[PDB]
Amino acid sequence: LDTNKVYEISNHANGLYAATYLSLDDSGVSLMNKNDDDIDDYNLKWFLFPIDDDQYIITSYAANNCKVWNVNNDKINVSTYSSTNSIQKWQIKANGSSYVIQSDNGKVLTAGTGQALGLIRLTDESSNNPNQQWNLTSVQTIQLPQKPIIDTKLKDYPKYSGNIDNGTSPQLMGWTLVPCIMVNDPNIDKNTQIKTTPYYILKKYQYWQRAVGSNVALRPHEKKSYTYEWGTEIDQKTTIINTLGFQINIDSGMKFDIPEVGGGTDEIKTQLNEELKIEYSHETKIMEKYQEQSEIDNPTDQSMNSIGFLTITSLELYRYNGSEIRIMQIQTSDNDTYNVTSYPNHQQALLLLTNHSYEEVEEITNIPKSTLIKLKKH
Repeated sequence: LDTNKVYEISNHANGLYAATYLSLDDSGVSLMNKNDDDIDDYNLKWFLFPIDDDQYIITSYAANNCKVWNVNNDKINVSTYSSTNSIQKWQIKANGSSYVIQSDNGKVLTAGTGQALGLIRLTDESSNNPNQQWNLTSVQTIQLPQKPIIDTKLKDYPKYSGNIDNGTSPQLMGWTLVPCIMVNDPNIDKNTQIKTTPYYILKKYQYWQRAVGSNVALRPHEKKSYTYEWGTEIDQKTTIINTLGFQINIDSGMKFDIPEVGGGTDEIKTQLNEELKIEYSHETKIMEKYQEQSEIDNPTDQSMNSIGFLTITSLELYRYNGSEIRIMQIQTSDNDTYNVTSYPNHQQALLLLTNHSYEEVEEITNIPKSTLIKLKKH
């Protein structure tokens, strides 16, 4: 189904609409006649958000604090979204001209009859029960932010000219839309949130940046030990975990948490993996700030300078109101991407030697032939 619409949901058999009481935040869901004398005290508007595996979350649209349909003992009420609560997940299955609405528990939405006319419950699906068929009527469509051009290849890390850049420019490597119900945005109310920014934009940028501590000066014929920093200096608790319900582990892979406030994004993890190209973590340790011991060897008779780069990943989340408003960012660096480069560039010299002569390389790199030979020696 389209998930950028506000829908009314009505029963095929009895023509009544699914509704909550506006003034009770934890309201049960009932069936009301759209011309009832008190219809203005109910909400009939529902917003569908898509989650993994062709399922949906059904959200009270700017009513009941944007709580979502929630099944308890075969009855439906609206409760705070929880990305770890299976009883809030739905399947909506086309069945001729209507739809069957099925809970994660396998039962289906059913209108009561007779003394129970007006009631809605979950029960077992029957062969053909008009009371288990539902119509979705679109009453509003919200135009969504358009996905921009995404890069697929990270530019090379900088090389010495002997000057060198401190990094490269951020490239957008992934972009995806996140249901507002899965976003804890403490600076806006939930009802205003769903009306103005029902989908947030989550971007992933990558680029290279100099590793702090990695600029090393070497004299002739010496090895020098050093340490560079990597990881993140950002507090994950107050940024990504409390906002989206996930953390970045030492692996640079993502790990899903139950946030202090908010429902989280556990139910869209496949979408995140695929659209942001972020691996699931294989570690248990959250990324912090680290120092990797390393060594530079200069086996030549000339001095040398070295510096290292890391691939930075920046995850940034934006409200979208006709423009993007950033509400969260975190940058991390991945020690498995560490690369060093030198001046004079011994690595470029050895590579050049695979299809150039010594005299040619000597000319290109300014490195003497005897050194070129020493270099090749190890």
